[PDB]
Amino acid sequence: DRKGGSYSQAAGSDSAQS
Amino acid sequence: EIFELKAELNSDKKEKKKEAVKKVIASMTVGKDVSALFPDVVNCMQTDNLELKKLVYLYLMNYAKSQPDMAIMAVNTFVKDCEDPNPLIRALAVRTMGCIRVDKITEYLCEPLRKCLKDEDPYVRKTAAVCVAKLHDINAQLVEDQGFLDTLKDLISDSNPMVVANAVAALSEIAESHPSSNLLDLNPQSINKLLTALNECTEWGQIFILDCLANYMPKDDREAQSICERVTPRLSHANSAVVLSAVKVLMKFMEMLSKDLDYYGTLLKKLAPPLVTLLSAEPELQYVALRNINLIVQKRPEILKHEMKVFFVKYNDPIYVKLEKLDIMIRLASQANIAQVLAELREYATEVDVDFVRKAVRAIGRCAIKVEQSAERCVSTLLDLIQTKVNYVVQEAIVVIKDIFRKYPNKYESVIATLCENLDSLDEPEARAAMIWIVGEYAERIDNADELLESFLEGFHDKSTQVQLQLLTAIVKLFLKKPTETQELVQQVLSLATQDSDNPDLRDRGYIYWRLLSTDPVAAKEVVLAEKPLISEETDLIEPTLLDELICYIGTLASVYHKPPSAFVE
Amino acid sequence: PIRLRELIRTIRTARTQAEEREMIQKECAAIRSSFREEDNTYRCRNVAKLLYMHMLGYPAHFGQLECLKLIASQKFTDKRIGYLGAMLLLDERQDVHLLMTNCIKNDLNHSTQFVQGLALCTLGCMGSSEMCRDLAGEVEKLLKTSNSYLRKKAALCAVHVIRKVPELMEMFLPATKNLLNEKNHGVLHTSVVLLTEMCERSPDMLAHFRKLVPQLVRILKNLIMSGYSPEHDVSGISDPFLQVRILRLLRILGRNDDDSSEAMNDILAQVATNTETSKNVGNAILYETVLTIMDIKSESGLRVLAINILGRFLLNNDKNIRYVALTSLLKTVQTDHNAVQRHRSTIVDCLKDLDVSIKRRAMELSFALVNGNNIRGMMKELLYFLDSCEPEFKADCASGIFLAAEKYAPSKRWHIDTIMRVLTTAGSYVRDDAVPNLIQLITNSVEMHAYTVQRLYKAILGDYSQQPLVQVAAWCIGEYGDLLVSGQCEEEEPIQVTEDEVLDILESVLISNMSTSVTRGYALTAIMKLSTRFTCTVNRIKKVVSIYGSSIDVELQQRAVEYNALFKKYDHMRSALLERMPVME
Amino acid sequence: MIHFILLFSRQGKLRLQKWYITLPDKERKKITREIVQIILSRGHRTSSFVDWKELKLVYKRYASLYFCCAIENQDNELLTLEIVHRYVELLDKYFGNVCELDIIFNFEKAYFILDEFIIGGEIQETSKKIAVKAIEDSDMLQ
Amino acid sequence: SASAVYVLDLKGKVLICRNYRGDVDMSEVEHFMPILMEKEEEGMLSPILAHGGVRFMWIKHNNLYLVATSKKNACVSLVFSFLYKVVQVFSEYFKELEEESIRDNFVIIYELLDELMDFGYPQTTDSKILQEYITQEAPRPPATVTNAVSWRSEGIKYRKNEVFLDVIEAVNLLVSANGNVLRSEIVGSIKMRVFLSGMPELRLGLNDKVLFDNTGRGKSKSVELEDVKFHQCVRLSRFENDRTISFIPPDGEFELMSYRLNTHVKPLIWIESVIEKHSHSRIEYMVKAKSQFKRRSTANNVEIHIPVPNDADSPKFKTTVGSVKWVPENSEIVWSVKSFPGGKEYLMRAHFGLPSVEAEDKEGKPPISVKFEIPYFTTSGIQVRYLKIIEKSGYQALPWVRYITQNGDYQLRTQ
Amino acid sequence: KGENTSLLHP
Repeated sequence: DRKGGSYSQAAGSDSAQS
Repeated sequence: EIFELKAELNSDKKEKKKEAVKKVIASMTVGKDVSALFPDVVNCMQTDNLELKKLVYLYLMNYAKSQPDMAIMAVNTFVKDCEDPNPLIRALAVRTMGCIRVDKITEYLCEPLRKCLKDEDPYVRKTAAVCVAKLHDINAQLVEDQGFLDTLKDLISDSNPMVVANAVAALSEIAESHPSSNLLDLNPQSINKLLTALNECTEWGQIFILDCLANYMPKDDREAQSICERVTPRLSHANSAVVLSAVKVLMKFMEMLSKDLDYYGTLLKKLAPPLVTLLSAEPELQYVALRNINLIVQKRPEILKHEMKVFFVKYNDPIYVKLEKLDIMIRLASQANIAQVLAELREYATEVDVDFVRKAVRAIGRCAIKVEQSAERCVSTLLDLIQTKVNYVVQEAIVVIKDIFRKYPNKYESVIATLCENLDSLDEPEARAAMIWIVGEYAERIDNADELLESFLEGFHDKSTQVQLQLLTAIVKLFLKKPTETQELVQQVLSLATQDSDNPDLRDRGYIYWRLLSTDPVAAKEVVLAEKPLISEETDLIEPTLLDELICYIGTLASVYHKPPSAFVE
Repeated sequence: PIRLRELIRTIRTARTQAEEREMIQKECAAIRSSFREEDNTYRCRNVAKLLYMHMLGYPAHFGQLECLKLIASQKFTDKRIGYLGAMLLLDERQDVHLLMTNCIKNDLNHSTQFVQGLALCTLGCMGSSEMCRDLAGEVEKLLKTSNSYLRKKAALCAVHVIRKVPELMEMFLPATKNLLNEKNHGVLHTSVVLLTEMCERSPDMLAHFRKLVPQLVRILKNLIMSGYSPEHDVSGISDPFLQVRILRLLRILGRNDDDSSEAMNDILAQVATNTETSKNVGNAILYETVLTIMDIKSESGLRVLAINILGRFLLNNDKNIRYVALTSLLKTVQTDHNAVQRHRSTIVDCLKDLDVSIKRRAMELSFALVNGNNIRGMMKELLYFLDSCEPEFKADCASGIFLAAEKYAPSKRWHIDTIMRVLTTAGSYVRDDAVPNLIQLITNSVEMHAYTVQRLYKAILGDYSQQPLVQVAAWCIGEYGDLLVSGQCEEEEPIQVTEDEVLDILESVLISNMSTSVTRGYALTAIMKLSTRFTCTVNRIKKVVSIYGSSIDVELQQRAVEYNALFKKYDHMRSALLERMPVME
Repeated sequence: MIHFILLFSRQGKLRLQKWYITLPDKERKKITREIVQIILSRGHRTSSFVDWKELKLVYKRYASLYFCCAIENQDNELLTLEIVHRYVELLDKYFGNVCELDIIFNFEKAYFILDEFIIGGEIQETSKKIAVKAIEDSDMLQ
Repeated sequence: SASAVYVLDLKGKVLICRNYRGDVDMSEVEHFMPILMEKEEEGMLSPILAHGGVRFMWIKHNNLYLVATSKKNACVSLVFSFLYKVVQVFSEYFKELEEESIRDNFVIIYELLDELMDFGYPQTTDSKILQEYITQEAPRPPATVTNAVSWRSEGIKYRKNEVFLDVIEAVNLLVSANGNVLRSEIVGSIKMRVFLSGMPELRLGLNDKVLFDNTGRGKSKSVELEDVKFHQCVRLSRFENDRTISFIPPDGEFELMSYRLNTHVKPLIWIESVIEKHSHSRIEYMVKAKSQFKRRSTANNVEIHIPVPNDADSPKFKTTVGSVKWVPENSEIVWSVKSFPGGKEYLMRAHFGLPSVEAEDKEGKPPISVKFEIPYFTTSGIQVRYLKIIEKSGYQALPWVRYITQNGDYQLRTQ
Repeated sequence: KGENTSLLHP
């Protein structure tokens, strides 16, 4: 773990925007 | 020491030569005159090691002016190094050639400069442009004879966009010192080419690219609109200098822009976020941002109409930053944020900075004078400051009250009683003269004006010239208004200022007052106690000619100093 | 209990100013926490740390009660710490020494000699107006003691009380009677100092103190004869402080009497030739003897010897010796003024000396040596010195030149020319207070006005940034507009004054940014007076006055409004109040 | 008498301070700063005599730490220098090879010696051995 | 257009200087120290000095003043930017900013200074580019500087493509003594530590209010940043055209975007301060802190600094949650809290005496500031949509990012 | 250093 918010996975783009 | 260093330098050992060079560099950095060893290091100059070559070049540059005669044994080495296959070596040689302040050294370096002008390496091209600019600065005639202007101009329309920006900066610097004859101005195709390479230029090259547009004057709305559209993306750059240059370019272009067109409105809307971002820069750049905002405030004051919260001086803000914030708030003060300004002034009046307190008091007084809707609020704030029991605060409040009385004394009769007994024992000439003038002009709501003036008449003959004149004027006004209780006071004042007063102006004023009193006391009311016209306050806005000139000169030393560029350079 | 040495080492270990301030704040917080508990064991270390912090520039307001508590303690170290705190952080304006009066009174009768001496020294160093009133009786009681180590302390306390309270010297007249036979050098020096202080405070004791002149002469002769002594013999001079005190008493004793000077004439003559000025002590003794001879009604031979000694010391290359010689010459300016004229070359050379103090002394000597015959000759030297003087001496040189011109000016025309040259060259170095004096001098002189008016007009159109010169020119124009321009009512031949350049210059000065509100007022007054003084430029100044009536300054706006009202409603009465001001000394 | 006597180092650090005239703390600090600036901005051929504020500002430092005196214009200048030399010799005798480091550590001892030597700006101990003996006796008390 | 840039010291000694134009003599640096001393003693000291016709602009560094003397009316902003770039390069190359490294790396320092700028015009400013050509422990200049892409070095190879993002939030609240917040602005910080193979071009996508409105999705929680500053690698053309955040990520930690907008929400921590200070008798500290943040968010390492009296001594603390320590150097008591869950209410009761002697001069009323830092909290509500990582070779990236909320200019005006 | 040196060197 790490202080200041755990790292989270990010997407590649907005899949709902086509 | 010196002998051992010379012996080590005159040896054939590379490690010993490197150690001697390092010792000489350390001595020079520590403050040791190593110029006497420059001729010894001249022989140990052509070395294969790049580290030793850089140190030798630095020593020659630092020992070139000191020993110009000994610098004549380096032209061959510079010529040999100018053709080095390594681009770093060629760039270092080009930089050293232009950094040598030798009149006879640059003459023999014209051929290497011409050879390196067409260097294919972008770093080599930038070094050649820098060397050409340095030679032109040192010898404009030599640069003109070498014909480097054509090469510099053609460098802009080439590849190596950082090299193009370096060449453009060099050409601008040459033209900056030029007398404006044969300028390097370009047509709209040149501006478009620079804008195309603006997005590919580096942070340093962006400033150079934007500097060229600052001199070009747009002539068409379409060209101005295109320039504004191109410079709009520059406002989203992390570089503070690049953002400032873009803002200056936009302000310059707005001079020919049409207010009817929506381009001006869009530029004004997009400029506020840029100003807010710049206001939160580093403390060193905070003063520059404040100066730029003040310079552009007089041009487009409606751009930052709603920018008032950011103008507040932070607790940890520097004294210069606090002063700039106070000046911005005073220039941006409005009736909409009048309450916020008054609250900030009251909060700013509780600080421990005497200069800061005086500046806050002056800003509050200026805001009260400029906006008559807050005259009551300003009077209440001044009364609270006086009641705070602060000597400097009391003096500032007295000065503000005196200024307001001369500006808006129609409804200032409600503070005479409060100011009548307000710890008048202060001997400050600025506050004492203001109080005396207020008492003399407002000697109607105070029934003890003669008694109050009696205490100030003990040392009238030795108080001050301005203080004595103010006291005499107040006594004359009291005698003209109510001479029953001041008949003897007027005579005493005339005797003190006429016989015991050796001041020329004060003596003349006393004689004139005595003559007026002895000629027609009734006429003195219409002559001395006359209704003065409206006081013409000094406008803080700069002249329109200076404002237009200051718009082009954005980010320079003149903007911070608020002086013309020709009035600050030596 | 942090020791003072540990605090000093910690302070020396700190490099940053902020770090040093933080360490000092932590130490002060620790000291305050220790004091708040009424700690008395490690009070000495806390007191030493607080004294070091106060000397370093740290606040010590909270450390005031601790010193008072330690003063009333019993430990010798604690008593010394309290005395040091009272002497350092305790003063008359502090107001915390009022409670220390009881402690001093209790310690005044203490049997211990170190405690009593420390208390006396603290009282002398921190003498107050009210402390001496309640402690005057105690000081006089100890003045009659036979303790040699305490006689000097009692004399110092009495002298401090007399200096702080001159009305309390009446109680010390019989205490010091019959005290010229003290064998100890310190006791005799203290008695001599007390007698000198009593004589200087009031002249009533001069006659009573003048009877002991033979005793002082005998003591000085005995000290001179006993030139060898392990104690007080430094650099070959035995009891140099005692000799200096004796010389000062002789100079101040019988300064206006012949009997006192005659009695000490032999002693002064012996000292002037039996003393060697090779060392600093000998030079100081010789200078003191010369000063005493000059300040007293000494013989012609004594004055000649003093003049020769001063001349010899003037040629000395030592900076201190040169400064002492210059000070002696300045002091002996009125006395032996004719003999001081032989050092005119030395005085002139001292102005170019590379010593600021030496240059100032030479300038002062030159200013004091200016007479009614060398004033004209010295005027060129003074002007050259002012032109090529230091920035701190240019104003002083200009003031001295103006004073010499006003006091011993050879002629009004020459004095006027010198004043004009000083104003033109002084620029911003001319004092503003000297402007009223120059105006009064110009008003008093009524014979040279056309040339002076022309010179002022010429110097005003060239430059206007000089506040004193500008004010003087404006005053001269206002006083003699009728004489500066002759026949300027209408168009005439091209002359220096055309009746229009003066108005333009006045308007430029009034509207110029180089106005301090004093020169602007003088210019406005001159313009108003020129309405009746000058009849050529009329109907034009009224518009300027009306426009100038709305000035930002309250006084300037009121003056402009009054001028406009007078021009618009009292045109016929303008000349009724434009009479020339009276001229008085 | 001596209005104020202060010992200051060459770098500006003050090692001693003894003022016989009651002045405000801010005023005293300003006066000390001005005196340090004048001494720090003075050459070696200035005669060691300065007439600042009508006071005989005599500066004469025999080492890195310098000393200053402020006396009225009523006595000879050589007397102040002689007194300063005598005080320096007495301090050296009392301590022994006095250095800058020892002065900071011996601030209390130096202050006590100065108080026992001169009180109120006037000379109190003309002799050199009697004052040393008295100082030693006072120190031995505890 | 500074004539010469030099590095000074705390004692006025110049650690290192390098003339660029030669129009300003090196002896003018000596007069800079007396001018600075006079300005500080009179309050007229400014970073941009002026020695006659030559201006000596100086910046206060960690141990020395970065004095950059200039002669003509050069670009002050450009000089400041060059000084900041030089400071950043020195910090990257040397971890310590003091006299220890100034005289220890002079051989490489001189080369770096020479390569950085020539004739007063900076040329090299990339830390990685400078380290690839100038080292303290030489080949031809890299083609990255000559090429257009000077912020993404080509040819980088890594075993794994992992990028660590950091959603840094700065909560600045300016609460006046009357209890009303005057300046309440939150400045975003999108810093990503990209460590992959090659030179991928990041395609930034987030829940931006402007982007949502343009795409027609302006109905959900969208972050409306008043001021958004892109990084050097970020292309301004795409952002101006359609808000497309397309740029080459840097090799390492870099700041891509930094949001900056005003905050109209209640403060995360509500602090009520009571000053029951007696007249030279005692002092009362009625400090009550209320957590306005969500209960699911905990403020880690919260340090609410309460300025205590300058001369106060013997203080007693009566608190409920969180240890209170009085630092004599800071002259204040900081309400240090290890973990502060949202909605927590901490009450403190300070009690200390005061000296009998009153202070000679006033000390002022410094504002009370807290050092709360609650991570994993998104107060602004801006959610990142996706990060378009595209490489010519083709690889699967696994970017990571963490949202951190801290207290910035959260100062509360004292009573 | 220069501080350990004797004030009078005696």
